[PDB]
Amino acid sequence: QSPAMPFLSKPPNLSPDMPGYRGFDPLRLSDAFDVNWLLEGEVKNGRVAMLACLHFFVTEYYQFPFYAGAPKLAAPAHDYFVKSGAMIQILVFIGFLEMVLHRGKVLYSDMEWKGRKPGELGFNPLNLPNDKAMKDREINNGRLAMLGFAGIIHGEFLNGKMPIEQITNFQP
Amino acid sequence: TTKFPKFSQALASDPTTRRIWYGIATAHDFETHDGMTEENLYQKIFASHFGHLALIFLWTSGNLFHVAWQGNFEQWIANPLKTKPLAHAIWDPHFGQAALKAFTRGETVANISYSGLYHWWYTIGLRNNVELYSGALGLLVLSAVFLLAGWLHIQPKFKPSLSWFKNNESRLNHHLAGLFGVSSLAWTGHLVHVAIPASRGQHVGWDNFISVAPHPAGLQPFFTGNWSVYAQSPDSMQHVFGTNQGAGTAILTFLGGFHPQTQSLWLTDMAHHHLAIAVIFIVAGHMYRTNFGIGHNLKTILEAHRPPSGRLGKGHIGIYQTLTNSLHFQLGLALACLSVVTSLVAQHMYAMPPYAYMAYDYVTQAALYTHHQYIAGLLIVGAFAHGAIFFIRDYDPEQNQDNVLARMLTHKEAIISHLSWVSLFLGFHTLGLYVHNDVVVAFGNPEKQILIEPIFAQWIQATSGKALYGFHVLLSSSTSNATTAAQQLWLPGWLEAINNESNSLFLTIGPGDFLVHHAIALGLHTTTLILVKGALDARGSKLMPDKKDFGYSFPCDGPGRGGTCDISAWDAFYLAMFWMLNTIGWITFYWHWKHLSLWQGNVAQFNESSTYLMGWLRDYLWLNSSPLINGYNPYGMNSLSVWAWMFLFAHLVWATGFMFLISWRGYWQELIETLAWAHERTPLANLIKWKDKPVALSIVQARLVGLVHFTVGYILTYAAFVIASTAGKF
Amino acid sequence: QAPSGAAMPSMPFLKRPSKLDGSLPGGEGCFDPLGFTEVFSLEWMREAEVKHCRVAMLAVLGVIAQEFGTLDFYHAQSKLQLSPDLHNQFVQNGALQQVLLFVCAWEFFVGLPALIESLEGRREPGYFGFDPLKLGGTYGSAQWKRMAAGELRNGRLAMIAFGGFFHQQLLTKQGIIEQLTHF
Amino acid sequence: AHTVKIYDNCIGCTQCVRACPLDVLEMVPWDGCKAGQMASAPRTEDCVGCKRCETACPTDFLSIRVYLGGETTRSMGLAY
Amino acid sequence: MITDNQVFVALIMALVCGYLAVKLAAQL
Amino acid sequence: MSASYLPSILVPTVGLILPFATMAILFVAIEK
Ligand code: CLA
Ligand code: CLA
Ligand code: CLA
Ligand code: CLA
Ligand code: CLA
Ligand code: CLA
Ligand SMILES: CC1=C(/C=C/C(C)=C/C=C/C(C)=C/C=C/C=C(C)/C=C/C=C(C)/C=C/C2=C(C)C[C@@H](O)CC2(C)C)C(C)(C)C[C@H](O)C1
Ligand SMILES: CC1=C(/C=C/C(C)=C\C=C/C(C)=C/C=C/C=C(C)/C=C/C=C(C)/C=C/C2=C(C)C[C@@H](O)CC2(C)C)C(C)(C)C[C@H](O)C1
Ligand SMILES: CC1=C(/C=C/C(C)=C/C=C/C(C)=C/C=C/C=C(C)/C=C/C=C(C)/C=C/C2=C(C)CCCC2(C)C)C(C)(C)CCC1
Ligand SMILES: CC1=C(/C=C/C(C)=C/C=C/C(C)=C/C=C/C=C(C)/C=C/C=C(C)/C=C/C2=C(C)CCCC2(C)C)C(C)(C)CCC1
Ligand code: SF4
Ligand code: SF4
Repeated sequence: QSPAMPFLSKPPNLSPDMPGYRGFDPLRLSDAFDVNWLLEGEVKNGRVAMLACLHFFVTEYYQFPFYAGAPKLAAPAHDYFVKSGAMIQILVFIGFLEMVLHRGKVLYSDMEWKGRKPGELGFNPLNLPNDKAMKDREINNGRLAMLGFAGIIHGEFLNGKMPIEQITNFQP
Repeated sequence: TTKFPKFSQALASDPTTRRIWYGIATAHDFETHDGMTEENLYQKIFASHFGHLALIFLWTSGNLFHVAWQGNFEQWIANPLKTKPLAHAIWDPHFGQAALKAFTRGETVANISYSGLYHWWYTIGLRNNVELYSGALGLLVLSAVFLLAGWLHIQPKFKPSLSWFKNNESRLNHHLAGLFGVSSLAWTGHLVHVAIPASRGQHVGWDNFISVAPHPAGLQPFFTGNWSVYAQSPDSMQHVFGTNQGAGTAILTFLGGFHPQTQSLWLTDMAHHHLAIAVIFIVAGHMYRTNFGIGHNLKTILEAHRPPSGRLGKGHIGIYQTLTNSLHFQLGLALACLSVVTSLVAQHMYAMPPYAYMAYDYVTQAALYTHHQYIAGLLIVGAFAHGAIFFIRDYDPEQNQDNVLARMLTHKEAIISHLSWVSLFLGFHTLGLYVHNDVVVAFGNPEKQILIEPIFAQWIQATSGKALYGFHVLLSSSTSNATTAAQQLWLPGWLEAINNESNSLFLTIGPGDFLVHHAIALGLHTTTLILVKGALDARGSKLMPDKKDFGYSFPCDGPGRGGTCDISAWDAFYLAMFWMLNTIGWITFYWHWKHLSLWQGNVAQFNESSTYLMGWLRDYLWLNSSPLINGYNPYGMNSLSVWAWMFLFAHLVWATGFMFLISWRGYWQELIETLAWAHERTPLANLIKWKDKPVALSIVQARLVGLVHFTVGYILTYAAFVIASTAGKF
Repeated sequence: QAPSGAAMPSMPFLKRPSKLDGSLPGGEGCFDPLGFTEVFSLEWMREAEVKHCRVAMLAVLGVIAQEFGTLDFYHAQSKLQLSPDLHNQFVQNGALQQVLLFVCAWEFFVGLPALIESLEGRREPGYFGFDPLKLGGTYGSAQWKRMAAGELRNGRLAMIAFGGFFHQQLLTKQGIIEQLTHF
Repeated sequence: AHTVKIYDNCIGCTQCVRACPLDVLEMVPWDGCKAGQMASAPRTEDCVGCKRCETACPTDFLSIRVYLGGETTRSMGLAY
Repeated sequence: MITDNQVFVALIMALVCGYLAVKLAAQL
Repeated sequence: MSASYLPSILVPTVGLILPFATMAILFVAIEK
């Protein structure tokens, strides 16, 4: 019944209206947790991973002049900017954005979806078309970015090698 | 089922903080839950059992994983007598620099292990961190499997029927032949294939065990019946454990006594023990009639055991039904037998060390004896608690008319009055003799002490071959048919061990040992008195003839009829816990001091000082406290700081318990009323409203909370002392 | 003589198992003398049998294929495929470590959900609806049942065959193809 | 609420009713004893479970029995 | 010595136990 | 140890974050 896994029954709490629906939930986490939370969590983890994948792609032929002389490897970079006191400013600013975008209701118990489908945080300054298949395009790019990011950092931990150097001609 | 707890509407409707407390405290009393049926009770217990088993395998996994990841197992194997085994790393950001240094063990900040895991794992053939780690992963899978099983068996199609759960004959056959028997057979396999090879420096693991035969002769002797081949060429008395140097080829022996290097039981004795046990259990588990028209009916056995005199009335008629239909009878018997096994483990493991070099790890020896005697103590109190619960909830007089169980109630006053007599006798004379000794020693005349020789216990040591006392009886007689029969088997090895004064095998005993044994007898009898009185009066007394109508646990029956505080059978459990802790105290104090004296090589200290109670306070408690309480001081701190801090913490927790035990509810409820008053009349604060009306803890709750603080303080205090005193001294 | 009521086709003297009615693709015999189906879930046992069938079949073909020729970069020192020596090598290479990961991934994220669906009675044991080439036809047809019966009969043979493979190689210390050629 | 029961050995002495500080109990006509009256527990919603009634009952064993049950604001004696 | 990979393999299997534990807990 | 960073992440998690989450979860569970 599930489009993605026909041998499994359709996840009941999922619906085709939701963006990026293939009826893919073999563990049935949509039974364990509220779909609206998972949906919000999916798009957010995506949007954060999207920016994380770009961060690694830009800071490799560049590294902004004023922060020059810092390693572009994941763990060394983390250790440098925490020591610097830059990551603590970013933490509080992300903490600020989280409270502002969700307007106080931040808890799984508190967070509500009155006149907003999951993902709609009211951020569309250019005013591009939202209510269409554009949500499915965000999801697909977000899902790819989450696996993408995971592929970058694990490559960075394995052989201490750059994202773009990996796709030249190298095997262990 | 619309407010915590969902299982009790009576609790869920309570508008006070009592709702939350009683919800937690009654969560596992499935019998008393709203709309509980017998079928649902059993099925819930079965599924909960899977949860508990999975927990045991996760805990074990943790121990293997932590030792693999953060331990020094490999370094400890190299030098087992000098190197201290590590439990796990410390990551505590409250640590000052001095504390990081104090707890630095090599290049890591870590706790030392006193659980004996390294000794055990090394004995059973584990040699490196990857084998331990593989163990950890293997047990995570076993945990996951039991969680799957647990989940499966509360799904509608996999819920076993009530008739399945009451199939006694089948469960006994399988548990005997399979759970005990085959486990012991399979374990024999491990000792013969892995542990014994590892002991002789031959690596056998998953990689090669198919190819590497554990005996040169293979299985040809076993099928031809030439079994003597497996006992030929045992490990020499010069064998260097973990190496081939002086190694034998035997896989099944009856050497008796100890490996002289590791001061532990021969692995080939332990292999052959487990083979003997495995067979006995496999045969034992073919007793009971299942589906194949042979074996015994347990009811038919029970009903037949009625002495024809009529001295046991209807004998065991009805006992089958009573036991089968009561989970509390079952839990009681199970806890009683498991307690005895835990005590026997404690006694036999110190006396006959199974694990290589653990006889030399004094802290571990002391830790393990104490740990297991406190578990045994908790188990026997629980056994009697479920005995009492059984009598209230499950016992039907009509279905037990004139049987052995009904006859116990019929002469409960005879039983209680005689337990009272023996307790009084032991108490008067044991305290009497100690106080006599204290006074005449205090007045400078230790030669006036009443020092009764434990001549019966000395005679028993002599029957097992101890020459020291001058008795020439059975194994201590060269001409005895007992001696000559065993001379070619275990007797040389056993006599060597039993006549060695350096080990813990039949420790030499004198007047000190006589007095403390009567202290132990006093404690067993009095704890028993409280628990038995609890069980036999559980259903009713002259003071409360309808007590069974009020159940196991209730506060009292009010101040009428002279006053009825602590009248419930639960209250007998509560009172017995103090006596159990006291008694295990005496047992473990005795074990520890006797061993400190042995290990120091000053047996004379124990022998002279143990006969009066100032000796115990001065030469045991005061003297051995010094390393512990100097764990930290104004001059600095050392690795015992944590035991020093824990020691004080435990004294605090113990003393906090006294508040709950001594001060009772009415005082507190009146005080809380004023606090509720103050809150509601304080500006800003009175915008904040409690959802649950705050009330003082219940009468029974405070007994339980007081007993928990008392028990936790009691245990942690002694744990910190027994570890730090032994660690500090050696 | 025979028993009174319905008799097991495979063993006409033994009574027919309650659950095995002869309707299942590879279960015409209703062969369960030890009465596993009387105590165990049929949907569970069927899932296990079909799983063992598919693992065994790949493994029997794997041994034969690996005997005929192995890849160069996999420096296979042992010519005995079901030896500890070879198994141990491809654990240390990280080859069996890699396929363990994706087998464990499948079993946890696919196999276990698939099994639970079958126990609820919402999936036929062994069905993952995998037929890209359509060599079975429509799900539940006489063609599908012939292939379903074929799967088990081929799988049961491979399961047993793999026993012969392992045990014979353990005594002789020779290849399965090497043993056939040389006596 | 608490459960209060009156057994048939009640001698209609009125001592339980006089002792009750919550007015849970009252005396009702009854032919079963010479006193011509029996204790009754019509207002057990107000019963705090103090067992002053049982303390007052002269019969052996008790003719009035209080079974402490599910706690309420009233039964817990709460003025908040 | 236990590798980073071995510690992380342990953590995913402990995660699996977590999943199966919650499944059992939720049903009991 | 090999992954000597892990205690810096997991001890706060098990010691601060998870107990607060559990207390918060149980608070809501026993007050609704
Ligand atoms: C893991 C292997 C496995 C499993 C799970 C099953 C499971 C099943 N088989 Mg299959 N079977 C197998 C291997 C297996 N089989 C093999 C190798 C053969 C070829 C001989 C068969 C031939 C066969 C036939 C002809 C039929 C079945 C049928 C079934 C179904 C009913 C019987 C039963 O409850 O299971 C048995 C459960 C087990 C756990 C296997 C037994 C293992 C124990 C330890 C005994 C070891 C025996 C040992 C090899 C020595 C045998 C000698 C002697 C005692 C006979 C069930 C789905 C029936 C069906 O309905 O088909 C759809 C049916 O008619 N099986
Ligand atoms: C071969 C068949 C078999 C086996 C192996 C088991 C095994 C088990 N069943 Mg049983 N069971 C069976 C058949 C079997 N069952 C049958 C046919 C029925 C129906 C008739 C049942 C009905 C049943 C019920 C209703 C329950 C069980 C339960 C259990 C578990 C008890 C807890 C435990 O783990 O004890 C482990 C026991 C041992 C290892 C035995 C030895 C222990 C003693 C004390 C020896 C001393 C220790 C020794 C020296 C080792 C030291 C080790 C080391 C530290 C040095 C255990 C896993 C309970 C359970 O927990 O289910 C989840 C449960 O509630 N079973
Ligand atoms: C009570 C029985 C018992 C116990 C408690 C042990 C305990 C142990 N064994 Mg021993 N062993 C036993 C019986 C036992 N064994 C038997 C009968 C044999 C065959 C003669 C062996 C042969 C053996 C070898 C060759 C090795 C061990 C090792 C070990 C250690 C690690 C095991 C592990 O990682 O599994 C984790 C626990 C489980 C997986 C529990 C679930 C059991 C499953 C469901 C059954 C499958 C058994 C097994 C895991 C796989 C079979 C392999 C196959 C080729 C037959 C551990 C101390 C290893 C070691 O490092 O030695 C120091 C090792 O290399 N054992
Ligand atoms: C296999 C063993 C086993 C099993 C299955 C049972 C099962 C049961 N027991 Mg029995 N019991 C046992 C062993 C067992 N018990 C033992 C060993 C004892 C002696 C201690 C008892 C004594 C006993 C009594 C006196 C009673 C029971 C009761 C019960 C029933 C459940 C009560 C409940 O809901 O608990 C919930 C338990 C709690 C809320 C206690 C919480 C944990 C305690 C307080 C320890 C706290 C430790 C602390 C956190 C550590 C501090 C650390 C420090 C560093 C700060 C249930 C039928 C009761 C019953 O209702 O039956 C009629 C009952 O009154 N049991
Ligand atoms: C040091 C602490 C202490 C002592 C000495 C006692 C003593 C006793 N307990 Mg108690 N008990 C204690 C702590 C103690 N308990 C605690 C903390 C609890 C938990 C609440 C209990 C709970 C408890 C229960 C539930 C029971 C006992 C019982 C007993 C009696 C056991 C048998 C016995 O030894 O008789 C010998 C008597 C003694 C050793 C008492 C002292 C006798 C003195 C030495 C004689 C003094 C005479 C001398 C001339 C001085 C006179 C002074 C002058 C002013 C008149 C004994 C009276 C049991 C019982 O009564 O069994 C029959 C019983 O069921 N105890
Ligand atoms: C595993 C449990 C755990 C852990 C990891 C800690 C860790 C810490 N405690 Mg301890 N503590 C604990 C349990 C724990 N505590 C318990 C149960 C008690 C009661 C007995 C205490 C009582 C206690 C006291 C009285 C104090 C500490 C302090 C500390 C800090 C000392 C190190 C330092 O110099 O930082 C110095 C401070 C910093 C480096 C600033 C970091 C402060 C936090 C992490 C800000 C994070 C803000 C972030 C944006 C939002 C997240 C907030 C929250 C949800 C985590 C450290 C953070 C000391 C402290 O400084 O606390 C503030 C301190 O005075 N603890
Ligand atoms: C594993 C790894 C690989 C990694 C590749 C992997 C698969 C790719 C993953 C990256 C993803 C796709 C990035 C996601 C793109 C995110 C961008 C940054 C979006 C821009 C801003 C938008 C458009 C929306 C915001 C706005 C919205 C709200 C609407 C308007 O308001 C306007 C703005 C205000 C812009 C390789 C292949 C490199 C090899 C290497 O060896 C190992
Ligand atoms: C060791 C291990 C290794 C390998 C492990 C693993 C793969 C070994 C696999 C062994 C198995 C498959 C044996 C299977 C045993 C075969 C049985 C015995 C066949 C049934 C008997 C007949 C007789 C019944 C049929 C019947 C008969 C009566 C005849 C008919 O009438 C009726 C039917 C009903 C059909 C390595 C390589 C990984 C290295 C590592 O280091 C350790
Ligand atoms: C993947 C990955 C990752 C991640 C990971 C992690 C982070 C993990 C975690 C883990 C975890 C975090 C785990 C957990 C666990 C848990 C458990 C396992 C539990 C248990 C339980 C039990 C067993 C039981 C219980 C109970 C109770 C007590 C009550 C009720 C009932 C029951 C019985 C259920 C990283 C980042 C590294 C990167 C790479 C990849
Ligand atoms: C209340 C009650 C209960 C409980 C109970 C209990 C808790 C008990 C316990 C008990 C116990 C705890 C017991 C014990 C005992 C023991 C015994 C009985 C032993 C004996 C032994 C012997 C006989 C020995 C012998 C010998 C010697 C000495 C030496 C050499 C060897 C030989 C072997 C010969 C119940 C549940 C039932 C039910 C109801 C009621
Ligand atoms: S228990 Fe107290 S309040 Fe209840 S009826 Fe008796 S005297 Fe009245
Ligand atoms: S005190 Fe007892 S006897 Fe008197 S009226 Fe009340 S219940 Fe009856």
